[PDB]
Amino acid sequence: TKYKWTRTKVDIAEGPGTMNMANVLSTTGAQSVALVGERAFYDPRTAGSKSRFDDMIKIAQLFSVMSDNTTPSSSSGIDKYGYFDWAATVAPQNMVHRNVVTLDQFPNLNLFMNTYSYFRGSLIIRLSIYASTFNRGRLRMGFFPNCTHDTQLELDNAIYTICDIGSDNSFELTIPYSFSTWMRKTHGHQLGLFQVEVLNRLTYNSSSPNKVHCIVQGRLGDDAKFFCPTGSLVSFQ
Amino acid sequence: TKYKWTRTKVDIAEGPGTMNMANVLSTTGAQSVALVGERAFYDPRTAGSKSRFDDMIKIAQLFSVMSDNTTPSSSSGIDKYGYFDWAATVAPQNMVHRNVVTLDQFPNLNLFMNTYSYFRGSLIIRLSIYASTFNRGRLRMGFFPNCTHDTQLELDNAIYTICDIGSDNSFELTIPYSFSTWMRKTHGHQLGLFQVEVLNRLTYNSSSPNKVHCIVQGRLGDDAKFFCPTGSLVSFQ
Amino acid sequence: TKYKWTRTKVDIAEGPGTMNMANVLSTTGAQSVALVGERAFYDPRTAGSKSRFDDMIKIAQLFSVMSDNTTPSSSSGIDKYGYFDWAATVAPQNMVHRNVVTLDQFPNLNLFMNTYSYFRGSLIIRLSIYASTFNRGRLRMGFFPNCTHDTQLELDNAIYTICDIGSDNSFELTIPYSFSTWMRKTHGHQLGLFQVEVLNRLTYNSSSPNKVHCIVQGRLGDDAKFFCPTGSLVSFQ
Amino acid sequence: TTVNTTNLTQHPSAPTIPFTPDFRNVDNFHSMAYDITTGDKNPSKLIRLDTASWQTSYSRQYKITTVELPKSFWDDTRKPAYGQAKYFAAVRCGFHFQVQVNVNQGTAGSALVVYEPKPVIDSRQYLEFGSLTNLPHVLMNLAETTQADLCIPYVADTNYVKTDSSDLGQLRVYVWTPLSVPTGASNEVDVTVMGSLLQLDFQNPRPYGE
Amino acid sequence: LSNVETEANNIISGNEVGGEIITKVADDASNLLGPNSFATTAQPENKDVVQATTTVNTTNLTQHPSAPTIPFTPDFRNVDNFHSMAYDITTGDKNPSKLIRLDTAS
Amino acid sequence: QSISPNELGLTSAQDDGPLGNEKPNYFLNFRTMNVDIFTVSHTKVDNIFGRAWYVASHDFNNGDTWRQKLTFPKEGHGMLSQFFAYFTGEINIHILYMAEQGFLRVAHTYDTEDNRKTFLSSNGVITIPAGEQMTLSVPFYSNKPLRTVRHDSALGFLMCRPMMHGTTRTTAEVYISLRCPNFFFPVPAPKPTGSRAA
Amino acid sequence: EQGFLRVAHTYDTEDNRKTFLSSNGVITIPAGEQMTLSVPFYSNKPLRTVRHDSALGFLMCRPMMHGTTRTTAEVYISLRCPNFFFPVPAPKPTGSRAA
Repeated sequence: TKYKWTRTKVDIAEGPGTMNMANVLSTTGAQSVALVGERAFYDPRTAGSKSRFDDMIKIAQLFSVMSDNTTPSSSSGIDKYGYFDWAATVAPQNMVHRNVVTLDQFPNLNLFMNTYSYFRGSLIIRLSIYASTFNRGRLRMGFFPNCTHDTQLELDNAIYTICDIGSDNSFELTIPYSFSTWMRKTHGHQLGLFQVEVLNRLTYNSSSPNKVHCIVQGRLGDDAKFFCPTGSLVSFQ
Repeated sequence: TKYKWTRTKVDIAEGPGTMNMANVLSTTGAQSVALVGERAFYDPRTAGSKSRFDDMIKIAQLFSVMSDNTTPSSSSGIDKYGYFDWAATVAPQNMVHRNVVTLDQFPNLNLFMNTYSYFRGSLIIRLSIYASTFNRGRLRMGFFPNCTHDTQLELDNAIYTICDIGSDNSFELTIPYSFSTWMRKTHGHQLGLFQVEVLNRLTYNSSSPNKVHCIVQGRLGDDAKFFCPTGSLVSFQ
Repeated sequence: TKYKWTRTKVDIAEGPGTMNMANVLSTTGAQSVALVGERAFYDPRTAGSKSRFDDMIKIAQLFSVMSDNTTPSSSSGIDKYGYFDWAATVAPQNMVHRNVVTLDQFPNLNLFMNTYSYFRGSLIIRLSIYASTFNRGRLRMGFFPNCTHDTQLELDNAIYTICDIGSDNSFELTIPYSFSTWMRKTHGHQLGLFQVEVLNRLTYNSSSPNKVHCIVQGRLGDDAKFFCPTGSLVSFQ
Repeated sequence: TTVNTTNLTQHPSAPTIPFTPDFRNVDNFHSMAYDITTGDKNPSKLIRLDTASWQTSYSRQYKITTVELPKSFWDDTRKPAYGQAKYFAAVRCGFHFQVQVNVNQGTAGSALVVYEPKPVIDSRQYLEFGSLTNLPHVLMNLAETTQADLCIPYVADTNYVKTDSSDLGQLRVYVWTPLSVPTGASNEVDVTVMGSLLQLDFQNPRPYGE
Repeated sequence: LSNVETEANNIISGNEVGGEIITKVADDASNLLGPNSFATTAQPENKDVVQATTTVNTTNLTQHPSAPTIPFTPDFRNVDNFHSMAYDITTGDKNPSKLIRLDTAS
Repeated sequence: QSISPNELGLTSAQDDGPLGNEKPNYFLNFRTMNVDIFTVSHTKVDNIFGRAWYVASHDFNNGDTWRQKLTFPKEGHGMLSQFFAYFTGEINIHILYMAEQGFLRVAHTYDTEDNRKTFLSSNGVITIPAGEQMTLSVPFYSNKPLRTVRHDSALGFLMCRPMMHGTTRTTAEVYISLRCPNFFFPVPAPKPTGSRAA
Repeated sequence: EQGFLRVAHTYDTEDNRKTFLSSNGVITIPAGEQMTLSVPFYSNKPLRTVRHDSALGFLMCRPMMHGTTRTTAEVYISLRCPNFFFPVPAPKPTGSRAA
């Protein structure tokens, strides 16, 4: 029955040892192997929804308050995060807040940076002020994309975004992606700086709240995306 | 003689260790391997019959009395399974029987649920009453597809099926497949409840049997089918 | 140089261990393997004859006397196998011989049944009587295809075949293949029964041989064939 | 045959109808124009489900008023969630919600309405709030919008759910910005939710009480 | 009887003009017609069949049959073969007739 | 239309009628919806016997060699055994060998019949090296056709010779799976085997 | 053990059994070899899976014979072509971080 026959393959560049991997996997390109068990295949159904999606960054794209104790607060007690826009601070050059910086923010971007490490994209930010309809006021928002150590009215230098409240909230200011290279590290390497600055007062009438405030929540998108995985982690959590 | 040549395959994602399985098998998709021995192949004939069939559920589909000692009885002594429809029970709201529930029934569905575990389909049931031609009577049949703890005339609530005897027997009532999910577990998880209820009497004349009775046998089909195997078992039997 | 590439085969359903068989072989379907040595190939010639043949049953198909000591005899001393048709035996219902039964017969069918075990086909038999031209006589031949324990004139029941001698010998009677199933075992399981029966005498004149006799040789064919091998053996011989 | 109950009878007599019956199906003439309704259509409509509480004792993350799982129409003493579902055991239905919170002008505070869909309410874990903000929610700014609309298609693991026992969605109103109190005005703005039910299915009968 | 059942129906369609739901006219009455129908059908159909089987030289007249009751798809034969001792068939038809011995010596 | 035992016509069954009414569950309108991929054979034959497992058996005392020939009952079988009545099929054997660290070899084949002397390698051979995988398929033949008794059982024999010896213990494993069962199966499904009389 | 022994494994489903495991499946993996299977699904009551059971299941591992020395195993997972969708995203915010 000898052809030949078959003779031969004998590459084998191997070492028939993964071969069957282990190793383990990367990057998939290894489908259901040494099949299988057996056999056919399933036929599921919704609902659910007709939501079969990759992405990922579609699940980012959701405005989420920054942590709890950011300032911190919530409770912690009150504030009642966002500090307080409350009369006394006037002097049109002041207010309070701060970044340092960063990317925690633990509204689930914690978990993203706790699995992937690299990315490119912006951190669209929202400030949302709550007060009744009577009183009104303006205030700005500084953000520097580098960034430095606090660092005063150069917040007048850099980016801006005026704020009127109002009917009705909330607000927005974006950032374009700013850095050298292309990817950035997702750990404690770098990001910018953020203040809110009272310029004119938030006034009050004799029947009024007299105290008005903020909440600030960021999200990443819609240009963004992540590159490569890593084990991290935060133990675990 | 070097081409090349052959060089190479060297996948091997392996680990040339099943490879040849062991493991063992699943799902077949492994035909006669490392062949063989050798060679040709057979050429059988009936009879027999021209009965080459898959299925399976074709071999279920056969009405089979429920066990022996169901009630139990048979003998055990008499009854003579099916209890007895015998005068004294009147009070159109009564009779006797009971499920709890289940799927044993050991007319070979024992062995099905003792190899496969999952399925969908109904349990078509038959009651068959034996009495001579003279006497007559009506009686109903309750079945709840959940089910609960006994649990009275709500048997008037749920499903029904009237019974007249008669010329001649037997009878039938079905159940549609009722449960959440899609598959159900085939072990002692759940099924319904079953009574027979005397409403009017089964009368008798001065020359007559004076005692008349039942037998009840179920079967599964024709919509049914089973999913996946399992080792079970009942030791073994 | 990574394609890909090759990645992969990785079946391997193995276990690269025969693979190259050992095991050993069955059924050939394994030709000259791990070739080879090398290379070309031969170019033979007859003679010989132009006799390249499969079969096998062509080499059976050759009339061959049954053993030596069948009766036994040859010498052993004389007889001079075939017993003797010699006057005294008259009584048209008698003669002598016997099978029990069988398939040994050791004219090389010994070796067939000593390598293969199974088959289907008949045992064409020949009786050959030797006497000079003067004297004459008739005799029959019983054979039962089951068979039993001796077992008289039911030899008149069963198969027949008359015999006249004559000018000139020899003779023949066949058997059709008779059994249940399809294959039969080739060991000591079963076969029939055989007598020769003198009905009229084999006469003699005053110048004549006065003693006349037989030889009997069987062979298998032409419908026959064998199925599967086995190690047997007769040690070895 | 009738719904869920067959009657097999062996010795009939005759239909025996009185004269030319031609029976209906109003009428009309009219008989209280309301048609028809439910169940088909009475079992599904807005309904009240809520109560009163507030002031300043609540820090922002402090819970407010949880509204119960599908059991909460059953144990409600009014509409279907009582009559028909006190018969059948199996329920599959969508959900439609209007939540009403009206304050007195001049004050501001936020309310948050989320619809957790049975995620083993586990312990929610303490930092997970945003978190809690990815869900099919609604954020009421009480300065302006006095009502809020919401629609939940239900999703649950199983393809059906036991009537009062196995549930699915649990409304929770959480406070956001504990309320501001000008001096002076009423201390309590309370809350209300009024619900409505979409095309609705009961199945799988069972005796009365269970 | 026959028309009466369809009268129960035609009542059903009486209230069917109500898509509710759908309807078929509680409770599934949509059939009170029965299965053609409370009559008769088979059982004491008697004569309800009478049978009158036959075999060589013997008739069996039986008055209350039940049913043929065959096991699966019988298709029964008539070797086979496969073969089962090639001898076919024989007699009687053909065994009863053959040469035979009848004689003796003197 | 409500059937009648001891009445017509056969062993068939029916559509069992499209009652209730509807109603909406309630009696019918049951239409099959295949959930799986669909291989669907999970209800069908072939596949299931296609899987394997069975007997985990045949330990081995070292001294000495030879055989003993073992009778494969085919059932057993005893794990997935809940399934059967009938007679036949053309096997697929799986053999495994746990022994000396790559020291030794195992020769195996079958069978047929009664007995022999003998050189076994005639009727076949399959040299399986130490610590390797369990691989064969047999076809059939005499094997007197006529199918096979069905509860012999199971008509047969395996022959196992562990060649040389490495002075330590030795162990083997035998799994079975029969593929493309002609089976039919025949005369189903008599042997009700409702034993359960376990 | 240096190429001594074998490992049989399969799953699962469900609650319990006696039993002969080889019924519900088998995958004889020889000593010192590579980590290879893919399961498909089924009853597996469809309805998807709780999501935080967890994780609805069981693996069954029998190490056959014995070689008188110690023994060790490893289990890695990867789920492919996830239908997932995923469904109801991305509720379970799991912002625990409350690590």
